This record gives sequence, structure tokens and C-alpha cells, in this order.
Amino acid sequence: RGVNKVILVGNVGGDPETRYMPNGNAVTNITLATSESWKDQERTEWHRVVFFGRLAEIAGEYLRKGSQVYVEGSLRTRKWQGQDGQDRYTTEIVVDINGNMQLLG
Amino acid sequence: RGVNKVILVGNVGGDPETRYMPNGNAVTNITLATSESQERTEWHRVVFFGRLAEIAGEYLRKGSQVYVEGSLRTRKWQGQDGQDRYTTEIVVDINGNMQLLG
Amino acid sequence: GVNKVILVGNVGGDPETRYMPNGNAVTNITLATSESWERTEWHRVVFFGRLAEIAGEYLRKGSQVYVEGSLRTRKWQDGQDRYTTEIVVDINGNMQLLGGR
Amino acid sequence: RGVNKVILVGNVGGDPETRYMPNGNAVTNITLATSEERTEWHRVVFFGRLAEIAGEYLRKGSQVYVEGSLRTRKWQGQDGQDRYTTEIVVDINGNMQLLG
Repeated sequence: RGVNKVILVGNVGGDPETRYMPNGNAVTNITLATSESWKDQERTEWHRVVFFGRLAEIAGEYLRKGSQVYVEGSLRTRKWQGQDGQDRYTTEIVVDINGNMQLLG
Repeated sequence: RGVNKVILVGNVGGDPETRYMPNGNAVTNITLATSESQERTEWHRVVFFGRLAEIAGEYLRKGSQVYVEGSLRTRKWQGQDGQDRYTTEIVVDINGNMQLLG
Repeated sequence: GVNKVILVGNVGGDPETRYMPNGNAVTNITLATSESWERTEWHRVVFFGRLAEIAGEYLRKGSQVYVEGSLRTRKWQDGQDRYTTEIVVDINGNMQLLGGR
Repeated sequence: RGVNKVILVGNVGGDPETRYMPNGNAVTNITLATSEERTEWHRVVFFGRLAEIAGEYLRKGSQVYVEGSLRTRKWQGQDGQDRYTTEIVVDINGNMQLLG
């Protein structure tokens, strides 16, 4: 009914973590930094990006710490009970068949 | 260094909450629902600043369909028990955009 | 690279739908977007495939729509070269009629 | 009223063309190739501070991210016939990021 779109150009924070489901489909997790400048100063936003499927395979193979990457996906907030029993929330950028990723540079 | 862009089309969840900061500028909070076809619904925490904050408080109501262009910002806060909490908000200020649709 | 156009605007007239030899549908509209600082930009939108049938069937003059696509500058011919930059909305794009409960 | 937004990532085709004008406004012109191998050529025009930055930092072959708005301008050719040129305008509402 609506539109849920995120566009990021940033730098991969760590070694991408790739995983596989029983069926063989790939899931790759990264953090992606984007930052702003300032004077009279730097604010960095750390985004949790999850790729699915083909893009997960490309991401897991070619991305490295410091990779500059374009990502188009959608926002998803996952709900989970912490070990102390209270609700927590995690907002991720989901990059699947409806999204896009381009390796830059 | 880099691009941080969110584009939403969705429906306001409730009447906007407008407040003001010591320096007088306006801050308006809303929740925005976006849904995809079975049906799944994402709830977004949207925060308007400055001029778009006044407009949003002025014209948005619990039903309104709205276009929002902003940036993601995960802010950290502390709960009742001194435990860390994080909330990722879509921040809409001079570099963003909001359009009431209809 | 990346080639992405995002429009919210009003359908300028009733869609034109045609069919290509292989039978696939192509629907042309014009989409008005404007800003006040007064100026209206008239976008040439071309839908392909499933969205073309949907667009021709359900969009009308004055419909408010969201469109996501890519820029394509098309060459045609007077004998002199002409060019039209179109927003191409096929399987990689998105179209949503706005409004609703 | 509506929304008019274009997001491109591509390579600058030629060396940017920058000119300054009386009011302090600068204008930079480039062509930008995106390919998906079919290549699409985009006319991109920067205004203001981004035109200054584009002229300083972009060169032929630079990879760049560009966010702007579509603008079609009308002109009469030297044969007297109407022609149209669609450009991506990158001004204060837009954005540019040199990549690589």
C-alpha cells in the first residue's frame, strides 16, 4: 500500500558475514557507515544491512572492510525478547530481490 | 562521506505530537505505517525538525497519507534500569522533504 | 551504475495503451509534478508488461500516482534526429495509485 | 506539489564545464554514463555550491553519485523547429558525492 525505500552509499565496517539457509539461499550481514561533517566535528551513522539471495552471494564474496557500496533496500524493525525478558527492537536495511547493490570504485 | 536517504509513503498512525526545544524550534513526532501485499506492515518512527515540523503538526492527522524523505538516525537512550536502548528514527529536516498526499 | 527516478504527480491525460508484436503491453502517460517558490514539469512515463496493463486499465486523467523507474533517452526521426527522455517503468520499477483507506 | 527526484551513479563522460556568473552563481555541466551492456547518457547540470564542488573535484571518468530533479527545457533550433532537452538539475535540493 505504501513505499518503504532506503538508499545508502557508505563504507563496509567489518568483514561481511555470510550464512546459508537449509535450502542453500545465502544471507550476508554487514554494517555500513555514513557520516556528516561540521565545524563550530563528525557524526557517523552505522547501518545494519542484510542482503538476501544473489546479492547476498555477491556481497559475501566481493565486499571487504572499507568497501564503498551503494545499497537500495527497505527498512525492517525486528522485535525480540532480550535475555532479561524485555522487548528490544532492531532496525535493519533489507536488500533482497526488490533492492539493489552496486560495488563502487 | 556517503548518502543516507529514506523515502516513505505511508499513513500517519496517530495525531502528531509537536513540542518545542529550548531554542524555540519545532519538533514533531509521528509514526508512519507502510504495508506490502497476505499483508505485512512496517511501523516507522518519523521526527520532523524546523519548518517541516510546523507544517507536519499543522496539517497531518491520524489518517493522512504522506510522502517523507529523510535520513536514518539511531539514537541511544537509557531505560528505567540503566540499560541501553536504541531507536532508529527517520529524521526529516531542511535536507529532507514531506508532501501531504491525496 | 544506478539509474533511478522517483515521481509523485498527477496523470496528465487518459493513458495510451498499445501492444507490441510479441503481444506485450506498453502504456504511455504524462505525469505532472510541480513546485512553488509555480513551475510544472511534464514527465513522459512509459510502462512495460504487467504495469502497462494495470496502468492502462486503472489510471485516469488526474489520478495521483507514485512511480519508480529509470531514465531512457530514445532516438527517433522530417529526417532530422529527435530525442525523448522517458521514465521507463517495467519489471524493475514500481507504480502505486495513491490514496486509499 | 508532487515529487521529482532522480538518483544516478555513473561515470563522468568528459571534463566538467564550469562557468561563473555575476550574482555569484556557478553552473557546471557534465554528461554521466550509467550502464546496466547498454549505456545511458545523462545530461547533468549543477548549480550553486555543488557546481563549484563538481568543477573542482569531478574529472573525465570520475565515478559520482548525483541526486537531482528532472527538467525539460524547450528551444527553437536553427531550422525553426521546436526541440526539447531533459536534464538532471542538481542544486541545493539535490546532492553529489564523489566516489572511489
